[PDB]
Amino acid sequence: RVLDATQLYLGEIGYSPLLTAEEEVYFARRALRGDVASRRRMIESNLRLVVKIARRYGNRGLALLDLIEEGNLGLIRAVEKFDPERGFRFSTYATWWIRQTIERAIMNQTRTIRLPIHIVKELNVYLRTARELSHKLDHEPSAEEIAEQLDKPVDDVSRMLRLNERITSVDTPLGGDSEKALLDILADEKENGPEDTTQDDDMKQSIVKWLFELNAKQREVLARRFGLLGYEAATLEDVGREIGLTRERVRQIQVEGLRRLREILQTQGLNIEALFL
Amino acid sequence: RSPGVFFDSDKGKTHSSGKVLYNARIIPYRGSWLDFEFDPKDNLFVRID
Amino acid sequence: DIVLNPLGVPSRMNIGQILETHLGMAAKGIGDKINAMLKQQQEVAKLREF
Amino acid sequence: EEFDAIKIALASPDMIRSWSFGEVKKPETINYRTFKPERDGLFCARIFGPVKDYECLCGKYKRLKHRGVICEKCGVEVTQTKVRRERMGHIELASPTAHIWFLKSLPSRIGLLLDMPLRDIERVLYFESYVVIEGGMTNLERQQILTEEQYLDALEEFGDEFDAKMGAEAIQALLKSMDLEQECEQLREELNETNSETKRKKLTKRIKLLEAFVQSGNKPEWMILTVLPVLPPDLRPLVPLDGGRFATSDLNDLYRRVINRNNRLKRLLDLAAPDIIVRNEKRMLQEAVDALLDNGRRGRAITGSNKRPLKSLADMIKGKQGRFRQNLLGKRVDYSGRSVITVGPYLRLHQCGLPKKMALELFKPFIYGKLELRGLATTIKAAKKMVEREEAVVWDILDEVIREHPVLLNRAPTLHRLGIQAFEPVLIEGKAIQLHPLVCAAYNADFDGDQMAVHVPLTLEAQLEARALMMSTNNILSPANGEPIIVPSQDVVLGLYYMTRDCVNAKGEGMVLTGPKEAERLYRSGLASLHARVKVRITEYEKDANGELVAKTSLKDTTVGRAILWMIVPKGLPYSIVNQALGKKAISKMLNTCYRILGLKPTVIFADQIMYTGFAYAARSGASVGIDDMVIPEKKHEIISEAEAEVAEIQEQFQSGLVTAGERYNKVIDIWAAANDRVSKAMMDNLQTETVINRDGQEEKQVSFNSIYMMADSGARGSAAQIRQLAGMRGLMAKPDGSIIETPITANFREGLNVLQYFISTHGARKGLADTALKTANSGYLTRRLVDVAQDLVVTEDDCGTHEGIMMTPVIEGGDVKEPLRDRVLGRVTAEDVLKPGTADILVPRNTLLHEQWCDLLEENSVDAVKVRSVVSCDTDFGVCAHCYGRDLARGHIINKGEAIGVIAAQSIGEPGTQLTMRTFHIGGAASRAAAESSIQVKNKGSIKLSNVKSVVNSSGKLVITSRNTELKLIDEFGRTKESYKVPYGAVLAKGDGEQVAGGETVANWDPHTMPVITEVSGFVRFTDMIDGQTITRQTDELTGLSSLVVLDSAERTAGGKDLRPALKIVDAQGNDVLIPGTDMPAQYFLPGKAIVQLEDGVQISSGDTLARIPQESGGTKDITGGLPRVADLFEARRPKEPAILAEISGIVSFGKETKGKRRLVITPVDGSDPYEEMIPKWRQLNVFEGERVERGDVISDGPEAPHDILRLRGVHAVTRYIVNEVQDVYRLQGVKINDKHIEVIVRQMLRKATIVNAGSSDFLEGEQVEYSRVKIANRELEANGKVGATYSRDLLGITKASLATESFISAASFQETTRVLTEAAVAGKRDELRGLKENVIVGRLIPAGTGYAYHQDRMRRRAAG
Amino acid sequence: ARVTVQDAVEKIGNRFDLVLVAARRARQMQVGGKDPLVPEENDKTTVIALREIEEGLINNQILDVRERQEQQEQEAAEL
Amino acid sequence: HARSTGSYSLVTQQPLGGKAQFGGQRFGEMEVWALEAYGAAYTLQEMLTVKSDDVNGRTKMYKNIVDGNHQMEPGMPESFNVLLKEIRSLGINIELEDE
Amino acid sequence: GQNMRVAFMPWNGYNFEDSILVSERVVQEDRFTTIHIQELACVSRDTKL
DNA sequence: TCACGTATGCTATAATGTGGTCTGACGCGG
DNA sequence: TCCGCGTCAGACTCGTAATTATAGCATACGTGAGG
RNA sequence: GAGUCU
Ligand SMILES: [Mg+2]
Ligand SMILES: [Mg+2]
Ligand SMILES: [Zn+2]
Ligand SMILES: [Zn+2]
Repeated sequence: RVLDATQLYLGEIGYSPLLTAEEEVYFARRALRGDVASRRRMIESNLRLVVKIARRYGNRGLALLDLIEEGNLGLIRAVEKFDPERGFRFSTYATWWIRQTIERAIMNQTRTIRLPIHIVKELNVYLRTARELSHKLDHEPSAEEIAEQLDKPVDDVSRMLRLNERITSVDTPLGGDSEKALLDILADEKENGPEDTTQDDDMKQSIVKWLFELNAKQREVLARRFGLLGYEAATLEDVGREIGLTRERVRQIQVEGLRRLREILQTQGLNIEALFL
Repeated sequence: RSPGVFFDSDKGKTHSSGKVLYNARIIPYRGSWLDFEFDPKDNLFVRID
Repeated sequence: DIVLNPLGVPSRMNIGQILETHLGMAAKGIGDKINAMLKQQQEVAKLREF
Repeated sequence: EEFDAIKIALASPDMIRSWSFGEVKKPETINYRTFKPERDGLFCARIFGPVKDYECLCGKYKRLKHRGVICEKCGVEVTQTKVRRERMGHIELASPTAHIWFLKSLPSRIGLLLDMPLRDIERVLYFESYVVIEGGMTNLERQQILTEEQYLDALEEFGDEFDAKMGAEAIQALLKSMDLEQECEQLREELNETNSETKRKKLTKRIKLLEAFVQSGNKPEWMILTVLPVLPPDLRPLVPLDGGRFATSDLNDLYRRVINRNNRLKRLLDLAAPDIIVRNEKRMLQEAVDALLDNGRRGRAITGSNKRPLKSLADMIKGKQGRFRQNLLGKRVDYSGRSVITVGPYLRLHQCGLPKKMALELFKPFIYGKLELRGLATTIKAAKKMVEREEAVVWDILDEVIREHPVLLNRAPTLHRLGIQAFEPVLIEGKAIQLHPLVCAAYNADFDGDQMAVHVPLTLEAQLEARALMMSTNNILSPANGEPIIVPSQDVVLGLYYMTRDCVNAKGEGMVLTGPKEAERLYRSGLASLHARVKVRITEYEKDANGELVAKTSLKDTTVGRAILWMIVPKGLPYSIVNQALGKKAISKMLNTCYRILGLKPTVIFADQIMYTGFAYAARSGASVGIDDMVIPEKKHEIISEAEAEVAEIQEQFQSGLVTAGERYNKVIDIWAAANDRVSKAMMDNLQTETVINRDGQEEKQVSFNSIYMMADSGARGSAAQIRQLAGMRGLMAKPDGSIIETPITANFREGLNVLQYFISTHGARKGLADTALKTANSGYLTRRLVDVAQDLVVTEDDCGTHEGIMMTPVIEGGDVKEPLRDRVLGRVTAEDVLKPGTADILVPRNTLLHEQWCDLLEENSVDAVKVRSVVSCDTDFGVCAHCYGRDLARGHIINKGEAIGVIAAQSIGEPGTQLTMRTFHIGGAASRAAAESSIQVKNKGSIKLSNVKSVVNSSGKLVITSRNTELKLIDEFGRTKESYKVPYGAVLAKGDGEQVAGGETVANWDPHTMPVITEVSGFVRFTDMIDGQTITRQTDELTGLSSLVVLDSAERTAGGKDLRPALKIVDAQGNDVLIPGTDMPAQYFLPGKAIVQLEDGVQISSGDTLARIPQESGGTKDITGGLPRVADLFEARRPKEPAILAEISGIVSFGKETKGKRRLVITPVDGSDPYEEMIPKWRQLNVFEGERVERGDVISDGPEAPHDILRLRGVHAVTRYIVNEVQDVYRLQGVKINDKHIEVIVRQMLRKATIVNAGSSDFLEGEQVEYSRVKIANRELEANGKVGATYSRDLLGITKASLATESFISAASFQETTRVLTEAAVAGKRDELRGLKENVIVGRLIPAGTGYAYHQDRMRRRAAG
Repeated sequence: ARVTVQDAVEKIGNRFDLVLVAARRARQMQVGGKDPLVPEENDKTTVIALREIEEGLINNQILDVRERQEQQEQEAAEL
Repeated sequence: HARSTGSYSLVTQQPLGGKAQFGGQRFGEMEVWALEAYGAAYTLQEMLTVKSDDVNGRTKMYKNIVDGNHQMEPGMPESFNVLLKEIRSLGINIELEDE
Repeated sequence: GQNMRVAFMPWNGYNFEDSILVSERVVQEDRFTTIHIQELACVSRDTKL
């Protein structure tokens, strides 16, 4: 017995009929015409090719059994669109699909934030340029050495190189054996702490009382414009919908409410004190 | 630990009787280990890695 | 300059600190004699002997 | 929010979808350019919620104007971002996948329930072989595996006649088809015929599961998952590092593997691909789900980028860094800081120096609150800036908040409760915390750079809890031992020592002073030394029979300094207390005396004043340390040259081949170890009484005022041990092994060690510091085990009404009485009416505290042993009663209802283990055993009283003892035990049993480094199973040729002579056996391993001759490290390798039949005519000689007792006394003081469960172990109402098992074994009703004990009433 | 009361029920604004409560008497 | 080092660690057993809820203390809420059966 | 470090547990005063905005 | 109906079973 | 008797941020603006 | 990973 997933699938595909020249054409003749038996025993037989192609395409993004799975999917489209009428062989044609289906599916899954086809192939242009620049500039190539080789924007070379930077995980320890990781340092800035929470309770409870303080028509017009007491933040012209119905008298009364309130902050002890804030 | 051969023995860690099982380890700088070891019944045994 | 706890010695069994103290005192005693002879300005032959 | 309990069950596929708010159908996270949740991705906004508060993705609906609005465009609910940590999701797996916790977590659960091996199930999962689900014709058996070839057989022959399938689908259909009701009945009815042990064990566990599976509402289907739930995004966040880099949890990486393989599987099923491809994908799906749930369990864990494995879900639950131990049974805390601590010798005992800027940041909210009240700040933002500028007004208000507002101070490690104490803060100038010197002992805090944590008790309850419970002044006595932890040390002891001690004449001897104030007048005026013998008038108040103090004036002959110290002494203590020269041991008794006479207030002020004067007079003294202060004896080089010659003599005899290697090793160590004693006694004699002074008479002598001597004599710091290394001889150093190096260091630290002496010293140095780093954690793990078992136990009731208790004889061990009855019995309710010798008037009532007053009366009347109410004997179901526990040792008065005793007990046991592992390890350099117990000398005259002794007279004319556990008493005039010894086997007694001896007589004598085997009969020696080479070996000399035989054990023995026992058979002149007097035993002494024999075959012997000499090599210095494992084993209730055999039922013995050497005992009791049979090994020489009236629990084999056998045969009080005595002996060897009641607490938790023998009138019936408390609550209603009485047997448990046996699964999953606890609770559908402390600590509730005790019981009446 | 809370414990009994009574009375002076029986002497509401317990003015039973007095007086203005 | 109120961790919602981060002090199970043993359950609950996770507790209590009122208005730690979802994501039904 | 006049004698418990009492004169001489050079960086990065 | 970013598609020489650490301990089941 | 699994003290300070490799171009697919 | 108190 062997209870590992890999060496079991490998045992199965082993006892598989290795096809010859017009054996491929004989089955694929009835495969394109549509045959139950042909599709399977063509695909079943040619799994041995997929493994070898996937073996070289490893240690790059997925493990191994992952490349075989997406490799087997390329072998199936090789069988659907093979032409036995053409004198050329299947192992030639299918090698194009299995190298292709693995290459193109790796680009998507290998990256945690999904990186698209254009930006990845953009990037590979810059990467292979870098290796040739590097042999003759000893030190790694700069983003301007790469941009100036292709005569393309430094922003565009920096943009794509910036997307290559890999993602560190939160459960990675800085300590070693078992000290602390990155969650143990990183703050939740979205939830504000008691000091910050109570400050807007105190700022806005201070203001609920400063509303009752100013004149009845001045705290009506000023509050409902900014959307403090009303439902919607309106403008000088839009306060006319309510009862104001004025453009000059609304603007005089808005600023009249703020001027009496500016001297309420000069006397209570803020004004220039709370100007820095 | 220096490479070479080194002879060692579990005293009474191996087994209940406390049979001192003698052993050997051929330790290379690169490549697989070679262990020779006794058993309670004094049969010789070989294990790689 | 510093006042240390004598009870921080017998437990610790580090007697070298006391031998260091006694000798360090002796060494300064020579320094303070030479300092006195240089302040007094006695003689090059006298500094040579001591 | 508030609730009653929590319940665990398996998640139904239906149930998983209820929690989900959308299916994650893609492994995408975010768009790389416009950073947003992707379309049905892992961080989808449409499923889990919006990133900002009340904002959809597209941004159509913003703020609370749109309250409960789901955007039609992006599809996102306008709600709080809070919803993203709360809403879950799901994945519809195209194919079923087994849940690893209900598969790998043994017992297998899915396998135990199917009665099918785990191996067989895994073959089906990874698609190696088909399993038959329901074989139509029973040609094919159910649960039978068919190989891929064997499936092809049935397929052509039968076809539809059988339904055998493969993969997780097959195991799920296999779990679906099985009927719990029908199989459970069958298992019951077919257990009748066989009835063995392991069948009835496993078949009964299968019944228990099947029944619990039904009653839990769980289906076996759900062991296999068809649906996979998803964790909410905020709990596995993708957030940005400050720089452009991002970071994500390892769960996102495991979810992605699962979704990729599930979506691809759906595609390959859509493509109707061959099964070979589909199987690979189903294996990979099982692998990714198994990796998600528990990564490293089924196979090698899946590693990410770092080479380390991805952290799974199970990992964030399980063990140390799991939620339980790190983020739930313990927390990071607001209003906290720390710093480097430093002295405050000016401070009072209720105070501590708290830095300005620390206290400012600590008390920020209270300052903003005062600033608004006094009208200085309008708003909080305004108040924030006033404090940030550190305005002058702010310091004044800070000063106002802090008065009468206590602060908590903590040190690592927190070993016992006194590791945290409350103080009144004193604002200080610097940045360093000032700690009161007297509380330094509780913290174990030295000022060589310790740091201490600061906590603000914010709430008023917390201010009152700080001041009433945790204040430093309330916490004086140790809760471990009723003795003060607040005790002066270092300078303070040396100062009072220097003050009190006298000196010859001195300045102004034999003067006459008006009072203690005129004594201070002559000392400060410069006319008398503190050491002048003077008559002084002093007026002592001594307390009357009533509360009133009686005043008495008298001339006292004391020194000037002693008169001055009386000024500190409060009125109530006699002047006799300051009349002696005071050391640390005496000063501790002063505050203990004062605590019991006066109260708390007087002691706190007295303790302070002692500290003040002690420091100040230490400073006056100018005590110092020079090289000349380390006097060496003039006769050191003399002692060494003599002792050198003695050791050279044994090594020269070893070269001849007279003495062996092991013998010389023990013999040489004894010579050097007595030489170190000789040099040290010379040193201390030429150091202590070295001052020879001229008095105004002529010449006399007194104790030396050598500075170092005073420092070790007073006990301020160091001891005679340390002075050896300084001035005398360094001694035997210990090997890193523990065994002692044969060459000791002759030199001392004044003289200096040479190159080699240092190199030898370093062996011991490193091994000590090594235990300080490593072995501390075995000890600290004991603390943890102890706490988890005793946790829940609290004083519930005032008085249980139980009559029972443990009889406490005084620990009189090894000449000097080690622990009086008074000490052991103090602060304990008298169980039974315990009167005076003449039983004709009761002396002490039954339900009454033992105050020091009553304990003194016990010594007057000479009460010998006293039955005392114990924690173990309490009949409280709920917890323990106040009476059974007794006095709170920390408080010196009756324990309160509500106090948590379990935790206090664990801590007292755990702490000295843990702290002593760091103590004599940093401080240890050397080894100091002296195990050379050659001979007992009796000290008082007495009659010799041996017990458990069977001796035989020898040719010489000496009473030789042929029993292992012989004890020797010392009986006085009236007839009571004063001294007690252990007389060993093969020892020669001076006088036999009953004979009178004088004082200072050798009453017994023997050889320590050898355990002889002595005969009971006379005649010749026969060699049986002593074949040379197989069992024994042989070595000879020259001219004549003396040969010795050495018995090999199973280690140095071949497989040939394994079943041969080597023994020296006795025979007569004819050649026949010699019967041992009055028994049918032919004489045969079995020699064990390593046994050296000098008598060869055919040698004449008398009774009492030594046949063989078993070596006794144990030269390890027993520190905490060598004894602590014994403690752990005792608390964990391990049977030893060779349990001693005990009689199960009282009655008449008859020996029976035999199995090739192995004995049988068909014992038929007098009343119980039915027999009890039990097999006995061959080599066990038995103590009992058969045909005799043996009772329950009589030692048949000599050897160590299983605690299980003690409880089984001789009840609870027996096993309690075994554990307390055995454990306590180990701490007594190290001088650790732990009250018996604390061990009794834990033993009570060990005696928690009980197995039900006879059937009940509920559903206990038979074999089911349930808790003691539960079966008794049933028996209360059964004894009155009637029906079948449930017979019982109390069972013993180890700590680690008793902790896991608790019904609270949250207590169990928080201790250890998190993975197992959760699954067994999930399958039983258990509900934890949050009983104990752990549970409420977890949920963040009020403790159901201590101050909250009142509150929790008030909720419990709300639950009863309606 | 100031350092030492032994006198307050001797008056009630339980160290725990002392903290419960002292906190109840502390909360009355903290929010309700009840007037202190002992001279303030410039101490925190916590210590006032302890002083009042030490002297035997505040107690579990006395506090229930005085709560029933204020409660039932308002109940009688209703009825 | 000293801290009253500061940043909170992302998942656990507990205070940060270290002066490097301006963090609160660790109240370990060792330190929990000390207040357990005394009886001071309010002191402990304070440190388990309003000083730690309890999100309503910490902001509410800060406001109580500026209003002068030293009131315990507690709740349930977010770390327990996390334990619930972590156990539910394992495929284990853990629900709160109430009074 | 620096060598200095040290006296071994207790002093009002200000040298309690190896706690140390130093003259103002050592602090006045600035002889145990240490220099601490400290490096703080200011980075202009590129955000989305 | 283009503009734009994103995705799907196809390439016929033959090619057809894979390839990091090597050491803990003491206990307690099945 | 042998293999597997489970435990293994408590806080603090600092410190840094790693790597690879995926061809090339043509029609199709979706949303958003302008005639 | 290099330390500090036990
Ligand atoms: Mg110390
Ligand atoms: Mg220290
Ligand atoms: Zn929207
Ligand atoms: Zn009781």
